[PDB]
Amino acid sequence: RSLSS
Amino acid sequence: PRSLSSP
Amino acid sequence: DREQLVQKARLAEQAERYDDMAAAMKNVTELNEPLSNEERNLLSVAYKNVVGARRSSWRVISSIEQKADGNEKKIEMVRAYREKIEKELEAVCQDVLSLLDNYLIKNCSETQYESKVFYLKMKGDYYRYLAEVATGEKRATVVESSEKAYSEAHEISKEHMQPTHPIRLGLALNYSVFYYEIQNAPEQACHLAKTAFDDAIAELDTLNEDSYKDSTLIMQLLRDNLTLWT
Amino acid sequence: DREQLVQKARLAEQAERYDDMAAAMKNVTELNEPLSNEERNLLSVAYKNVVGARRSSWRVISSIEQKTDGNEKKIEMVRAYREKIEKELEAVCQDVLSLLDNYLIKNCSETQYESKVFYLKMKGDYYRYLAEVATGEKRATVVESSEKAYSEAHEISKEHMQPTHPIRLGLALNYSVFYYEIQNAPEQACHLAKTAFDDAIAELDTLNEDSYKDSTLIMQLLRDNLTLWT
Repeated sequence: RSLSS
Repeated sequence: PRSLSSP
Repeated sequence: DREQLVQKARLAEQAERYDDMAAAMKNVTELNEPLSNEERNLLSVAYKNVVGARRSSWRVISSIEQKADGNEKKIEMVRAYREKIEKELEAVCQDVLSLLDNYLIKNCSETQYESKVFYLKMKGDYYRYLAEVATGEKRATVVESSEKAYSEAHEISKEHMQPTHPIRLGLALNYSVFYYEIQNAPEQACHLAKTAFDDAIAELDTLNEDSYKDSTLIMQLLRDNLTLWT
Repeated sequence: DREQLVQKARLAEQAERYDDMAAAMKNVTELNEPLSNEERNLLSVAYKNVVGARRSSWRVISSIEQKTDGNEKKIEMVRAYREKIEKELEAVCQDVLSLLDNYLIKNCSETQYESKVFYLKMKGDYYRYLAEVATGEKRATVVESSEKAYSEAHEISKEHMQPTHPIRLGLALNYSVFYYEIQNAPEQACHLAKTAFDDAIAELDTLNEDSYKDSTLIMQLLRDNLTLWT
C-alpha cells in the first residue's frame, strides 16, 4: 500500500 | 517496575 | 446461531474491536449453556482488553491528576475526566461479575474444578480492578469480595489441580498480586507466589511439549514479581 | 471553557481515548472561532486516529471477506460485520467534512492560504477515505469530491506556498496516493509525486534544522511511493 502523510 | 498479573 | 456469535467474536478480535468482541461473548454467555474452552478464552480475552484499556487510561489520568498551577478549573476538568473513565471501568466490571455470578460460576457442576477455579479467579480479578480505583468507605467491600473469590479458587485448585496447571499457577500469580498491591501485604504475597513457584518447579518433569509454554510463562512472571518484591 | 476543552483533548490523547479527543476538538471547532496551529493539530490528530482505527479494522475484515471458499453463511456474517464497520467509518468522515464545510474552510480569510490548503487537503483526505469503502454509483460521487478538494489545495499551494513546505509536500503525497489507489492513474500519480519532490530539492539548502526534518520526512515517503509504483 502507498504511504500517505 | 510494577507487579505483573496473568496476560 | 451460537457459532455465528462466536465467529463474530473471532472477527472482532482480528479487527481489534474488543467492545464488539465482548458484546458477542456476553450474548453467548447469556444463552445459559456452558462455554467451551475456546469460548471461555474468547470471553476472557475480550473483557481483559476492554477493562485493560479503561485501566490504562485511568492510570494515566490519575497520574496526571496528581500534578500544581493553582488552576482550580484545570484540576476540576482532570478529576471529572478521571471519574468518567472510572465509571466506565466500574460498569465493565459490573457486567463481567454479573455474567460470572448469574451464568458462569452458577452453571459449574460440583466436580467442574477447572472451570470453577477459572471463573472464581476471574471474579477475584474484576473485584481487584474495582479495588484499584475505589476510595474511602466503598473500598473495603470490593477488597473483601476479591479475597473471598481468590480464596475459594485457591482451596479448590490446591486440592484438585496439579501445581503445574496454568490455571492454578495463574490464580496464585493474581492472588499474590492482590496481596501485594491491594492489601499491601508483602510477606503474604511473597509466600503465596514462592510456594506456587516451588511447587511447580518440583514437578517440572510432568509438563508435555504443548503444555510447557503456558505454565513456564506464568512461572517466569512469578519469579519476576518475587524479584521485584524482595 | 475553551482552554479546558483543549486541555481535555490533550488529556484524552495521553489516555489514548481518541473518540473523546475528537469530541473535545469538535466542540472547540463549533465555538465558531479560528483554530490556532496547536488546536488545528489536535483536531487533525484526533480524527486521524479515530478514522484510522476504523480503516484498519475495515481492511482486516475486507481482506477476510475476499477469502470467504463459497460458504454462504460465513460470507454473510463477515460481510455484515464489514458493513457495520463501514457505516462507522462513513459517519466519522461525515462529521469531519461537516466541520470543514461549516466552520473551518468557511472561516478562512482571503489571505489565509496556509489554512485553506490544510483544510482542503483534509477535505480531500476524508472524501478519499469514503472512496476506499464505497462501490458503484456512491463511489463515483465521493471520488469526484475528493479530486475537487485536492485540486483547489494544490492550485493554492503552488501559488502561495514554498515547495518545501510540509503542508504542500503532504498535499502532493496524499494527492498522488489518490491518483494511484483511488483513480488507478499511476502515470498521473508518478508525475505529481516526482514533480513535488524535484520542486522541493531545488531549495533544500535554505532550510534550518527544524524545517529540514519535517520536509525530508515527507520527501522520503514520496520516494518510497515512487519506488513502490515502479
